[PDB]
Amino acid sequence: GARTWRFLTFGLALPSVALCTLNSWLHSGHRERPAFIPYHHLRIRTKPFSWGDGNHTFFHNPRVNPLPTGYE
Amino acid sequence: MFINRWLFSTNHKDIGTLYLLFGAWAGMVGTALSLLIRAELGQPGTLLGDDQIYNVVVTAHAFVMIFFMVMPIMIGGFGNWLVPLMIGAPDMAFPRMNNMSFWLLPPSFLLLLASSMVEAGAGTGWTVYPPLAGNLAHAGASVDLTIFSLHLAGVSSILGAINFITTIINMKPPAMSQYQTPLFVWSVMITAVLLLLSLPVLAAGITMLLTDRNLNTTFFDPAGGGDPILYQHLFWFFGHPEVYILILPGFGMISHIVTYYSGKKEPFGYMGMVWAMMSIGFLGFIVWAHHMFTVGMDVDTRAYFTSATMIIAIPTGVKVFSWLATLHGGNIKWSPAMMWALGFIFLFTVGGLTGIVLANSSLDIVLHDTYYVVAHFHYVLSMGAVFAIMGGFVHWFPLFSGYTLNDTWAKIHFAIMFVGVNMTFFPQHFLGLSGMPRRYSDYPDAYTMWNTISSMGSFISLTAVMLMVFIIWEAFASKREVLTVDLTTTNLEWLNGCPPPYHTFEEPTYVNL
Amino acid sequence: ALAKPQMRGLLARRLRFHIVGAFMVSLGFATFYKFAVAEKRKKAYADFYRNYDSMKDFEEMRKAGIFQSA
Amino acid sequence: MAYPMQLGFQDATSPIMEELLHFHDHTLMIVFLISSLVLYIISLMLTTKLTHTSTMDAQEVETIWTILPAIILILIALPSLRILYMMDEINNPSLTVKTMGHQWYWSYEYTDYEDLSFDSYMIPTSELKPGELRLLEVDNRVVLPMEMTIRMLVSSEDVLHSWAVPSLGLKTDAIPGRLNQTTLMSSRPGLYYGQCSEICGSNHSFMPIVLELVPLKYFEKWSASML
Amino acid sequence: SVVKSEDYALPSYVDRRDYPLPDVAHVKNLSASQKALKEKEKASWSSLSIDEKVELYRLKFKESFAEMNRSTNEWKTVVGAAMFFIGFTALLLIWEKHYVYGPIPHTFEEEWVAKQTKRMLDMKVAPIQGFSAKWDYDKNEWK
Amino acid sequence: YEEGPGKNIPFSVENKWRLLAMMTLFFGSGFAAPFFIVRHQLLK
Amino acid sequence: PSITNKRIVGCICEEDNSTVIWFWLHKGEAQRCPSCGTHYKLVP
Amino acid sequence: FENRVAEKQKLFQEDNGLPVHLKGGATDNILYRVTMTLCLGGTLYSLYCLGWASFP
Amino acid sequence: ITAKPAKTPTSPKEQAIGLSVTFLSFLLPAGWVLYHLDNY
Amino acid sequence: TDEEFDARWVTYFNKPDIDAWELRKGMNTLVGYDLVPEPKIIDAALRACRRLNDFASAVRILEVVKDKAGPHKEIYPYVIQELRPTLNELGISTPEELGLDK
Amino acid sequence: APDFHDKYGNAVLASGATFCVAVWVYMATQIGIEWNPSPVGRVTPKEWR
Ligand code: HEA
Ligand code: HEA
Ligand SMILES: CCCCC/C=C/C/C=C/C/C=C/C/C=C\CCCC(=O)O[C@H](COC(=O)CCCCCCCCCCCCCCCCC)COP(=O)(O)OCCN
Ligand SMILES: CCCCCC/C=C\CCCCCCCCCC(=O)O[C@H](COC(=O)CCCCCCCCCCCCCCC)COP(=O)(O)OC[C@@H](O)CO
Ligand SMILES: CCCCCCCCCCO[C@@H]1O[C@H](CO)[C@@H](O[C@H]2O[C@H](CO)[C@@H](O)[C@H](O)[C@H]2O)[C@H](O)[C@H]1O
Ligand SMILES: CCCCCCCCCCO[C@@H]1O[C@H](CO)[C@@H](O[C@H]2O[C@H](CO)[C@@H](O)[C@H](O)[C@H]2O)[C@H](O)[C@H]1O
Ligand SMILES: CCCCCCCCCCO[C@@H]1O[C@H](CO)[C@@H](O[C@H]2O[C@H](CO)[C@@H](O)[C@H](O)[C@H]2O)[C@H](O)[C@H]1O
Ligand SMILES: C[C@H](CCC(=O)O)[C@H]1CC[C@H]2[C@@H]3[C@H](O)C[C@@H]4C[C@H](O)CC[C@]4(C)[C@H]3C[C@H](O)[C@]12C
Ligand SMILES: C[C@H](CCC(=O)O)[C@H]1CC[C@H]2[C@@H]3[C@H](O)C[C@@H]4C[C@H](O)CC[C@]4(C)[C@H]3C[C@H](O)[C@]12C
Ligand code: CUA
Ligand SMILES: [Cu+2]
Ligand SMILES: [Mg+2]
Ligand code: NA
Ligand SMILES: [Zn+2]
Repeated sequence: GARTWRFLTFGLALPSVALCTLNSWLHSGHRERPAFIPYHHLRIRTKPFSWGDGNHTFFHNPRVNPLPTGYE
Repeated sequence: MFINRWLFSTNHKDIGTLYLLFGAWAGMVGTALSLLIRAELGQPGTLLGDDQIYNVVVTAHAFVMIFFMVMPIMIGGFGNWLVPLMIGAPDMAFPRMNNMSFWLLPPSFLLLLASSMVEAGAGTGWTVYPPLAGNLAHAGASVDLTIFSLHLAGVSSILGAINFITTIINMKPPAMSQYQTPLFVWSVMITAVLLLLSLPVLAAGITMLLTDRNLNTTFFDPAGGGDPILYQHLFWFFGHPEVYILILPGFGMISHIVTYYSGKKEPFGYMGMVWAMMSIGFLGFIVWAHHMFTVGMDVDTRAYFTSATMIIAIPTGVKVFSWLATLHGGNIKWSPAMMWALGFIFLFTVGGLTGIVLANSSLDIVLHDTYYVVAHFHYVLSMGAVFAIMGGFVHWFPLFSGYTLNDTWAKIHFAIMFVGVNMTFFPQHFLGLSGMPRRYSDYPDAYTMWNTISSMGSFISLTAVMLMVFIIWEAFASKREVLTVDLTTTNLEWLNGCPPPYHTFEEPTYVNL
Repeated sequence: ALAKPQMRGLLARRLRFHIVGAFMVSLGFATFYKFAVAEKRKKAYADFYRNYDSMKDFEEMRKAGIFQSA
Repeated sequence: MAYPMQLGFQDATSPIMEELLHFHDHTLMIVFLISSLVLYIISLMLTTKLTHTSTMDAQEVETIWTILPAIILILIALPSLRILYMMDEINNPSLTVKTMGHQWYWSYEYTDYEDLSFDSYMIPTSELKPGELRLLEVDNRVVLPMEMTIRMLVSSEDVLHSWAVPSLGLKTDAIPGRLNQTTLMSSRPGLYYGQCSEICGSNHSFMPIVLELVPLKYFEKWSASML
Repeated sequence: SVVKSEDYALPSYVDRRDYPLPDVAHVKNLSASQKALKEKEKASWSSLSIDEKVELYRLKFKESFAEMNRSTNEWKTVVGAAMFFIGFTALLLIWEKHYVYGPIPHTFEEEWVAKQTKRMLDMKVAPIQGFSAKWDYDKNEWK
Repeated sequence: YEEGPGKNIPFSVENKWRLLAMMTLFFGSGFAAPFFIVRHQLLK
Repeated sequence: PSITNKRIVGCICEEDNSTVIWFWLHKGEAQRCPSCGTHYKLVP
Repeated sequence: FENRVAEKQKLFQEDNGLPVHLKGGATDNILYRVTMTLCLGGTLYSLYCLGWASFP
Repeated sequence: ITAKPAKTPTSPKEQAIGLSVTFLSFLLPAGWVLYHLDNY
Repeated sequence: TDEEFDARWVTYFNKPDIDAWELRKGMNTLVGYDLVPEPKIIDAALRACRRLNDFASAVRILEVVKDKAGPHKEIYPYVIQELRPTLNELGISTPEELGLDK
Repeated sequence: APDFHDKYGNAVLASGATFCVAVWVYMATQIGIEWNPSPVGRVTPKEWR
């Protein structure tokens, strides 16, 4: 019945979400970025991207995404 | 006629009565074992022998108290008597299979007493860890007899769980939803689901122990690539749910007793109480490795088991506060059953809170395998499960028998048992913090005062148990027949009189939508 | 003639008064416990180790004859 | 070691044991408060002739009943898990010592440099020297350097045992086929006692642990003398 | 009014302060004078005597509120009997000490304890709070 | 089958002294058993 | 309906009440639920 | 084969007061007596075996 | 609860006998074993 | 609101043809609430007892007013004061006047 | 009319209390039980070496 599925929604499902939200909001501080190494299997550029200067990924984050030549 | 009625029963009430008789006898065995423990520890030195005879007594104490006293009384006895009556059902779904759940227990008990009589007994602890429980360190039949005892008790409870779940789901009045069944009925359905899922895993683990002992398997033997710690995971995957199995029906009886003696038609926050019991049942499956904080698991695993274990305090707190809110505004009747229930609320709370201390893996390093654990579990078992049993017994004895107890004697019994259990277990906290290990026949001299006081406590509890036998005798001896019972409008189990006829609800209740 | 007394909500009024009473007490006990147990323990350990001389402690033990190795 | 009429933990010998004492004080204050509040509320519910027996609305009050306990558990969990991870932190030990559990005695191996090993048995009650402790003394103590990070590795050659020293905050299970690690650092010289902490048969009560904590120079000379 | 076991399914009488008007009268059967009293009750209650009003109350109800709510001396019997059985328990413990327990170990002898106490102070057992902390090493006495 | 007080049980309560004897044997045998098991284990 | 002169009624006085009110309904004049006053009449 | 369920319905509904485990006739009594004799006799033998195994 | 008076009243003397017999049924057999432990 | 609650209960007991079952249902329901009923409610219940020729239930209603006040000893004598005109008019003796407080 | 508690309560409370205290004091002090109290403020330490 609707009563049972509402009981599961508020008594189990949303409490789970609240606990995982608390878990996440406790491990949410920025990780220490690793030394840049210009590995040939990463930062692939076979064709320029069709936006910006051609060299930045779509959701480029300056803090954690280095370019082929290193961190900005 | 006697054989047809008592050996061939298909009647939920008579089977309930057989379980209560079995459990009461088991409680006397478990009490005697508890007094041998405390006689050994009541002065420094050795009374009986070395740790083997001592741990045979400790192991048997636990198995008898858990498998032959608490589970048969709560589930087999109160569950069979009350569940059909509380839902207006004419019997259990499988009334003949019900009788086999009962008749498996005398043989189970016989195998346990055989374990103790052959060779040097099973001095393993109730956990039966290898390699001490293996065929080198426990050569001979004792551990195999213990395993087979557990197999028969396991089948008894699995078939009983199938019976209760089916009865509670399928045999209510057609207008009655699950959200119109009494809390005791919910407490038995949830306990039955825990049994159905947990006991097969125990069965698998003790079967592996049996084959390591007799068929040259090496599940738990490093020489064959096995791991003693795998046994611990399988055992505790069952063992944590088992403690919720031991308390849940007690929570259900406490809800009924507090409601009744508060003069209320209903417990406070019914849906919260259902939510709390289902939450405890679920969380009880994902916490087992809090029994293994010293075995060498990874830190992140210890962090998870600490956190998941503490979460159980939230639903449990809702129940404690809901019991207090049921008392609030009551016309309080200070019956013996009410005294048991009020002692339950307080003493269960203390033992729950020492459980929360133990849930902290860092602190559990120092408390594990110490008397602090023994203090925790005797607050929740010897003052929680037992207080719920005694409350339920004095409340429903007149329903089952048609006779009244002497209330003054029952209040005397409560007062003696309250003093004895607190004198026994409160000082064990001090012994645990200061480092006294579990499963010791003797202790360094520093631990003498608290062990002396604890043993004196156990003798006060013995005096309560002896008086209880006399109180039951006096009730049957005097034959005061029940006339009227209050609050039948919200306590259906009383509405067919005391005792109810052999067949009740031949014509079912009328409930419209 | 007698004055009209409060006749409604007497149980609720008693509950409200005493639950606030229990909260205020809980705060008094926590302050007491902080003082008599928790801080006393931190100060006992801090004061013991502030000028503690582990070599002098060892020398006293050695001279008392407690050790297998010294 | 424990002393007569002791109520709480043995005094801390290691910084982690100090941390566990302050964490226990914090937790026990909470246990005392909740225990007290429940007893007080029982007593308040039971001490009035005023009644209210009609249906009572639950939802408002159930918010308090869940949120306050959730906050209290977070206040326990935070320092609990800080200490868990502090014990797990990388430290660089100066020394590794192994202990093997047996029915019913401990063996010790110090094999960083030389093959030093010996057995450690309980002193029988009839052979105690005046002043010595029943069930706690051993013939051969575990001599160790004070004020140094030591790696202790624990196993068994038969059934389960458990190697415990309460004043250092230590308890590590001794499992055949498994090498369990813990770290030991004593702030002080002295004698520190523990007892086997896993049921292991007939003489489980009678296989204790005695650490003897001394300056490095004394430990080195003892080591040499034990070869 | 005689209450029968075989009446369990019928409305019954209760004295409960939370159920002041129960489902039946305490007394259902009326004598000739009680029938005349119920007829008189249909006229002005001012014309009933105090005795007639009490008789009408006692036909309707068994106990008054004052009677049903009364205190009892039961606590004396419960506390006294509990103390008797706790005292009896001490007899069992005396029996156990006399006939079951042998001597305790020689480590409890007064001279052993005096020497063990000094050795515990020499190894500075619990020097921060528990034990050696309570000894004055300067004055050679307990603080 | 007999119904009612004292009839819905596998033991008789017709005579309170015969009942005392039966209850003594029943609870007494459960309490005694562990002492006699310990005696048995000590006598090997 | 009943095959005898009395039957137990359970009254769920309002939709989704968790509390059921139980009473014997006897042959004769309609009786009322003691919680909500709903009328019930036995038809043997 | 032929459908003889109606003849078995008549036999098992006969108003003779027999419990269902004996209602097929004399063969049920025999198989009941064999079963109960093996169970009770086997249980006595298991008790003798415990007696034996309880001593060295 | 209400109840009839006892159909077979148990006098104080009868209660003292029942209580005495009950206690002895627990205490004598255990007592016999514990008294004889040294002999075992 | 308080006035609306009190008006509902006055109306309940004032129904001219109120029956014995309704009188009991009313008082047994009313004493479940966290209050001592206002004199105007008690007045209407006592007049219902009169229409039902039930002197005993009128006395019992006065007892349950005292009981609902618990330790607040000032409430009952206040309510009796307010009811004196009705008690005099209907010839209702208090439990105290009948010795039913002993 | 006076019940068991009215007639005997005072005597049961006084006798039970007196008996309980007397027998527990005798058990605790007169039969050689070793309580092993704290030596602190009680025991004069004595040379052991
Ligand atoms: C009925 C039996 C029972 C019950 C219900 C419990 C309930 C709990 N137990 Fe326990 N336990 C045992 C029986 C039981 N236990 C046994 C037998 C062992 C030993 C097994 C062996 O080794 O032999 C043991 C061992 C055991 C351990 C292992 C310790 C060790 O071996 O080192 C731990 C670890 O976390 C644990 C914790 C808990 C917790 C957190 C609860 C929780 O469910 C308690 C929750 C209750 C409350 C918290 C109280 C009420 C709540 C409130 C009033 C709300 C407010 C509270 C807070 C904000 C904290 N118990
Ligand atoms: C339900 C479970 C339960 C109960 C009730 C008890 C009750 C008691 N327990 Fe025990 N105990 C355990 C489960 C239980 N125990 C477990 C699981 C262990 C661990 C085993 C292991 O380490 O492997 C243990 C271990 C244990 C130890 C630790 C041993 C060691 O580590 O060396 C001690 C020490 O004092 C002890 C003592 C007692 C005492 C004195 C009682 C007393 O309180 C008992 C008093 C008597 C009763 C409470 C009456 C019982 C009877 C009834 C209720 C019958 C009712 C009759 C009717 C309803 C008709 N038990
Ligand atoms: C937030 C939740 C999810 C959001 C979904 C995506 C948002 C934008 C685009 C939507 C379409 C998505 C479909 C999958 C296609 C490819 C890439 C999308 C995945 C994405 O969004 O990936 C991004 C790259 O997007 C890129 O390249 C840019 C992508 C934009 C152009 C893509 C063009 C290609 C389209 C292919 C169409 C094929 C359709 C098939 C039809 C089949 C019928 C038979 C990742 O960012 P990044 O900076 O590299 O790394 C993060 C560093 N901090
Ligand atoms: C080392 C050796 C140890 C082994 C111990 C062995 C234990 C016991 C011996 C087993 C003897 C079994 C005899 C047959 C039992 C049949 C049960 C049955 O079939 O029970 C049915 C109900 O269970 C149902 O359906 C569904 C459930 C049917 C279950 C069947 C029996 C299972 C037996 C063992 C189960 C263990 C579980 C394994 C998982 C761990 C029928 O219920 P009744 O109440 O009879 O009738 C109701 C009437 O309306 C029918 O007309
Ligand atoms: C260490 C744990 C020890 C537990 C101690 C147990 C104490 C035993 C109490 C028995 O004493 C009686 O208790 C009654 C209740 O049981 C009281 O009822 C009286 O008081 C109540 C009001 O509080 C009312 O409900 C009753 O109507 C009224 O008669 C009665 O006067 C009193 O003598
Ligand atoms: C209807 C009720 C139930 C009927 C109960 C029947 C009980 C009688 C069984 C006969 O007893 C047998 O005796 C043999 C001795 O003659 C044993 O042989 C075995 O033990 C021998 C001991 O010498 C060895 O030869 C071997 O292990 C092996 O042959 C065997 O264990 C045992 O069963
Ligand atoms: C944990 C549960 C047990 C708690 C303690 C039990 C309390 C004791 C009850 C009395 O038990 C008896 O004590 C007698 C001694 O007082 C014993 O007689 C023994 O001692 C007598 C006196 O020396 C001799 O005359 C007898 O022959 C001899 O058997 C007797 O056998 C034994 O049954
Ligand atoms: C929705 C469900 C059933 C309601 C009903 O149909 O009667 C109710 C019953 C118990 C309720 C829960 C319990 O009261 C415990 C929690 C209380 C908090 O205030 C909200 C979340 C919380 C987890 C509740 C969510 C939801 O309201 C639950 C789960
Ligand atoms: C002839 C007989 C008719 C059955 C009937 O309707 O009574 C038939 C119907 C289906 C047959 C069975 C099925 O055809 C399947 C099997 C086929 C094999 O070749 C013989 C055995 C076998 C198991 C058959 C035995 C028997 O001949 C059955 C049972
Ligand atoms: Cu080794 Cu216990
Ligand atoms: Cu657990
Ligand atoms: Mg362990
Ligand atoms: Na001992
Ligand atoms: Zn209704």
